[PDB]
Amino acid sequence: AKATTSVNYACNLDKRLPELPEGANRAQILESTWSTEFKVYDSFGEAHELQIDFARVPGEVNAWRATVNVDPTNADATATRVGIGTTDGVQNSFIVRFDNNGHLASVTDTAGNVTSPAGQVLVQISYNVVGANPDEAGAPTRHTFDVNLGEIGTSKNTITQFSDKSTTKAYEQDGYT
Repeated sequence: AKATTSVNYACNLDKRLPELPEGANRAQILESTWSTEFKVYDSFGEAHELQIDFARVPGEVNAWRATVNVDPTNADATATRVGIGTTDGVQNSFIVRFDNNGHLASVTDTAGNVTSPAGQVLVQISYNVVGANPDEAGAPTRHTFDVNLGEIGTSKNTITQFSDKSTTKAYEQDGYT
């Protein structure tokens, strides 16, 4: 068995889900949310479910907050963190923004770190491996990998916001049980 180091992931987020005003209530936000899940694998032979909830941002067009949790039924314990170029100083969500043609434009983590204006977009993920010994520095053992969301401004194998069904269009990675 062997650990996920990188996930090639892409989805379409249905542009037809209503845009949200700043004051939107919980149910309006849920109507404009699409959730998905895929597996990642730690270094010790265990598959973990990674859940992403993509919800439109109230008061901003063409912008979705993706909230990520590994082991979503034990999410406090895994303390999932997501960031651009880091997993320090961040929580577990990022805002993905699309241009006016529905193509990926930017990703920003909760510390405000943002993707370069062009190129491939990698989101760093880390989470506590529950039940594991700490590392040799005594720090809790964490599984760190990246998620490649595709190439800014392009559709192929890249997250998009088209007026079509929300769906996964790419998932492949290098870990296994």
